[PDB]
Amino acid sequence: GVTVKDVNQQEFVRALAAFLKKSGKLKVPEWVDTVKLAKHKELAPYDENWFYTRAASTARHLYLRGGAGVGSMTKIYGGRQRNGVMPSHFSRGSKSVARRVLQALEGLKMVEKDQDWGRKLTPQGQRDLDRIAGQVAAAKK
Amino acid sequence: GHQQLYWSHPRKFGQGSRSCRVCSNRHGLIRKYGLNMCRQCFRQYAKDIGFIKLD
Amino acid sequence: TPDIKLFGKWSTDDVQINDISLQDYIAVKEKYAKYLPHSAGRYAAKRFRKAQCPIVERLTNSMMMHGRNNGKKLMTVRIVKHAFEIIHLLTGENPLQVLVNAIINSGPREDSTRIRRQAVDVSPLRRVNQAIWLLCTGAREAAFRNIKTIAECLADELINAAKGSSNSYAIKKKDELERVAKSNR
Amino acid sequence: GPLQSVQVFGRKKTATAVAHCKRGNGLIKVNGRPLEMIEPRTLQYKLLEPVLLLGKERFAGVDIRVRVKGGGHVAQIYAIRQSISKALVAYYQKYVDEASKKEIKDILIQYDRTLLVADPRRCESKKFGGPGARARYQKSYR
Amino acid sequence: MAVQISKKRKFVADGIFKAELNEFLTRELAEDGYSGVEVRVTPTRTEIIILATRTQNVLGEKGRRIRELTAVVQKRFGFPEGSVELYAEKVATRGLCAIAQAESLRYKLLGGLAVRRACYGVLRFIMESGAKGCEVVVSGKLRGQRAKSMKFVDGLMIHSGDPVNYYVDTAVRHVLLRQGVLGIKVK
Amino acid sequence: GRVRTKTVKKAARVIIEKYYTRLGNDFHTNKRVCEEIAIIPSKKLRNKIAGYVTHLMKRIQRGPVRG
Amino acid sequence: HRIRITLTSRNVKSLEKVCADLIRGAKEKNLKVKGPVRMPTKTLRITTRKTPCGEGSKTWDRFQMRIHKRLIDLHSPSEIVKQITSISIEPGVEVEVTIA
Amino acid sequence: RDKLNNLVLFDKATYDKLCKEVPNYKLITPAVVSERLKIRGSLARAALQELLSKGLIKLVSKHRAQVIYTRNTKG
RNA sequence: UUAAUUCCGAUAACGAACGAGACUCUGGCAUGCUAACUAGUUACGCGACCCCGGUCGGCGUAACUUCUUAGAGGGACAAGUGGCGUUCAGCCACCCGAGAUUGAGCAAUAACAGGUCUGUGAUGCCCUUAGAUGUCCGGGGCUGCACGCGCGCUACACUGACUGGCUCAGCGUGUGCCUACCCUACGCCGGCAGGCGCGGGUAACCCGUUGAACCCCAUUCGUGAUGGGGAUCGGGGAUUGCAAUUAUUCCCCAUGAACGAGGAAUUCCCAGUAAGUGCGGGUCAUAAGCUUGCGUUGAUUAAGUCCCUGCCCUUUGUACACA
Ligand SMILES: [Zn+2]
Repeated sequence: GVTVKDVNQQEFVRALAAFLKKSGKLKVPEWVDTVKLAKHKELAPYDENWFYTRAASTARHLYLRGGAGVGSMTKIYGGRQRNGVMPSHFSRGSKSVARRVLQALEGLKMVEKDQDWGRKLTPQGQRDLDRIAGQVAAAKK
Repeated sequence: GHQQLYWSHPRKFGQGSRSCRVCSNRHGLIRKYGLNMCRQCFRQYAKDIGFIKLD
Repeated sequence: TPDIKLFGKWSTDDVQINDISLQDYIAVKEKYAKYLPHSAGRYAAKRFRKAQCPIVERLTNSMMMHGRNNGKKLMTVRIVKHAFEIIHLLTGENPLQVLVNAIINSGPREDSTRIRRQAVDVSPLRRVNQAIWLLCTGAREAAFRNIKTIAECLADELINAAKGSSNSYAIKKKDELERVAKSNR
Repeated sequence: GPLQSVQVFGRKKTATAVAHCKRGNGLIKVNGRPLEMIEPRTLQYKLLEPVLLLGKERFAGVDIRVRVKGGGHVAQIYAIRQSISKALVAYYQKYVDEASKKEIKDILIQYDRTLLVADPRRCESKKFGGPGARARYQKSYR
Repeated sequence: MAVQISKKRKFVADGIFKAELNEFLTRELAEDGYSGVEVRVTPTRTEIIILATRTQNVLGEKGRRIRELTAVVQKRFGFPEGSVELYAEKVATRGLCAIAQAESLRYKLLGGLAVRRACYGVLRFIMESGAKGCEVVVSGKLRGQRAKSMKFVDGLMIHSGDPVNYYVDTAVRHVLLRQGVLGIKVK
Repeated sequence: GRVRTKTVKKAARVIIEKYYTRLGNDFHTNKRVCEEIAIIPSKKLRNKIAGYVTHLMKRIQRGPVRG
Repeated sequence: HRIRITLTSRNVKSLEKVCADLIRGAKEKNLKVKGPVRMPTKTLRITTRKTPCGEGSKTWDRFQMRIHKRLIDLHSPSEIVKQITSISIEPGVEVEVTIA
Repeated sequence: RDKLNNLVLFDKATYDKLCKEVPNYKLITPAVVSERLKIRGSLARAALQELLSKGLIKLVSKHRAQVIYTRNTKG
């Protein structure tokens, strides 16, 4: 068999986003079209279905490193805070959009809440991760 | 009386709250590790505290 | 296999150097046969340690100048890797042989200086370094406010240097400096 | 057979790695992944330089587990490149005979020293009164 | 400590405590032949030893000033009754001691004595006691308006190096006249 | 500028003139002999003195030494 | 029974002598003792000015300060350990006895 | 002073030239294609995706910024 | 001869020290010694998954110091070979070897009409001394503007502009002495700003196993003072202190100029160096265009000299004399 670490993570997130588009029950609001991701970013994201990419990334990050809250999600969503003529710094991501991603993934039956915070991944979802890893392996082979 | 105007401005922030304990000057105050001591007297009695210039 | 080493898709063989002077300074043959020219450093200790550095690594390192390009070695290796593809599709022959012929053609021997002006010859290592600096400066001057990329400009400069029709920047500055040195002697 | 455990560290910079050798089938892994998804893809052949020179016969019995911490990315590449090379030299040194180890070592000596011996190149500390270590500020005249 | 403060601030507070405990006794016992104090910390007993030259002058009358200094330490810094104790010990080899000769010379030059003869007498006394080298730098004004830096250096005297900080013994004193303030650097 | 100093030159000639018998051309031989007969505080000074002793032994094996 | 005695000191050789004396005393008093667990030191850099007035060239000081930490693990009743800690104290090493 | 009138969309003569001459030239690089056809970079990339969907070009080394394509092979 | 009055040598000179050399802290390596449940490694067994075997920073306990941390010592010395030089002091190339130059501190004699009374209850003299040149409250000013310079920051783009995906650090810091002021973890409310109660730590435990920037990969643009630049300006929403306008500070929208690689002149530096690009500490009711350390990527040229600007000795007329 294969594993998601042997699977390259560039096409794995796109295949999992295609799987979540095949599912299509992950609570997409209407303010996603008008929202900006964070204050260090300038404009809106280009692709319209950019909730499912964040959901796929949150799924693989909770699969690899479980037990994470708001700060571990805002750490990966960061960049250069270009204020202007002032020298730039680092800024954290938004909290509410990651909280809505966690609420959508908790409403979907693939995770389970853990003590002292965090959403671990259930053995039912581990089978699904292994099957989609086999699907990406069969697609690349 | 004058005691009403004496305790009128609060001293709850910055150099109005804390000052040097030797020269009582509002210049060169280190708030780190609770020193509250000017840099000239710090360089003077720097060896008696335990600091030394090795490198 | 250790019998043959393919630099991307190019072996060590089919490299003929005509000039015996530049072949002693260029030490890419028989020792520095690599797959990628990436390295850490320490090629500037001895006076003649700089000649032991391979010319592909020199072409890699000499591109990054003028502040904003510092720290783009991973960029410029891929740029030169595309530049080999641009050269080979138009030329047909070996791009390594094209580059060796360009180094043979672009050598400024004599140059005057203010010490009257004393017109004297320079070192062959100085000729190689001057040729590399002139080709990188010409590529950086050509690729500015233009859609044409770094690999395309560097490929056009190497093809014009291999042709030798006063079109390349290094060939033009070589002919200009030899004209000035022939004038003031 | 018995567990042929060889643990060799590789240190060139802040990025460090520990290579663990074993008998059995040939599957080289770095924390449970092969060398095929390395970003960037430009340095794909850099870790295959010790692979292509020795051949597929030498890596048949050798499987290496690598743990990596610290540094950057290309520093981690040079760290694992030095660590698996020194672990492979120790593996051919300690268990099997010395003639094959010398035959493998004669290839690694002629090619590069970075595979075997590290250089003491670290970051020099910043000096006071300048933007960096060597450079100073601009002197204000008049 | 019961509230358990940080050990990073604990050594800083203890250094301030030792600095104030040194400075107060240096300012107070200076007329009675003060050299220094030595402390070995024991639980429930703060045993301090004032290593003093004149043991008769520091007691006053059956240790009255010592019992006053115990009350000073008890009231100012805050200690229970019986937590601190003082012991007086005589300073040995005071000829090579630089601060002991400086405090002896300061009151003599303040009251009245010859300028050159006192310096040559102290120099001859310490060279008879067995001092390797000496340095006397007297700054300030001398019987006039313009200042004049004196110098009396003879013998072996190293300046640079790392072990010199515990080789030599440096003393800085400031005499205060009614006209000016002069400085003496004994080494 | 690796010049042997006067503290090395005043010591090494006296050491060779006293213990001329217990010497050798090898560095590790007289490096441990100087540890026995002399009290050198530091390893760098010990190695400089031992290297100058081996250089004086090479001067002896070449010819006569004036000093 | 699990005793974690923490020894804090600025000096190195005095702390080494004290912990070696405690280990050699445990060997004489015949009790189970672990080795010296060497915790890493701490550094405190202070950069100040030399001149009181703001004239001339800008100077920068370099004041260094170090502190260490050792610990000795024990499996013994406290009546034996108090007799050991009562003997041979010095003002350099500070002892913190913890029984958990 | 100087302003190159780069075209936004295709024309009849430019479409006939893209159908005829582009399989005849050896090197197909988007900067040179835009310089010859006097077109914008977006349309120059979109014509390359049209040729990739048609199937008369050969992929040598693709990338986000700088693509490299050729004509149909000879041998 | 060298960074050196560092040594051979000439000898009316011999014999010493100061500065340097010498000495301390740090780095390059010692699979040889001692140690680790507030650092781990290798396996045993359980649980989950794929089709006899693999994966797990999911859990309990058997060996060990191979990683980390640090008490003790070592090696590196021109020691070996070949050339230059009185063949003396010494210098250069090469094999082998973690290194054939890591950086810093201390830094001789002598002097300035150099600064500091605006750091000092270090201080002389004069003045003030009650309607006070002392002490206290509410504001203003310290920012202010036809002009000239000093120290810094960001752009003038295609090497770039926008959006996601992927992948790493070590300095640090932190529960109170009057005194309130500390790090934040997690589930929520909201577009951001911000808010509600809540668990851990007196620290290799808690933040944290610091998913930092550049980077690489995949979409949108194409020579347009432009999507670069946000200088300039308006409206609304929040935190801090009793109290912010001349904008304390933060968030959203709108406004889109100068700037087309720079004249005379000029500053710094020579290998993990400049440079690109970040993060901690101090300044901190609010606090980084300041300063210092800690990181990542990583070049061109050079192994010479007094022609130019200074500093240090020399022979000698002496318009250079408490000089
Ligand atoms: Zn002061």
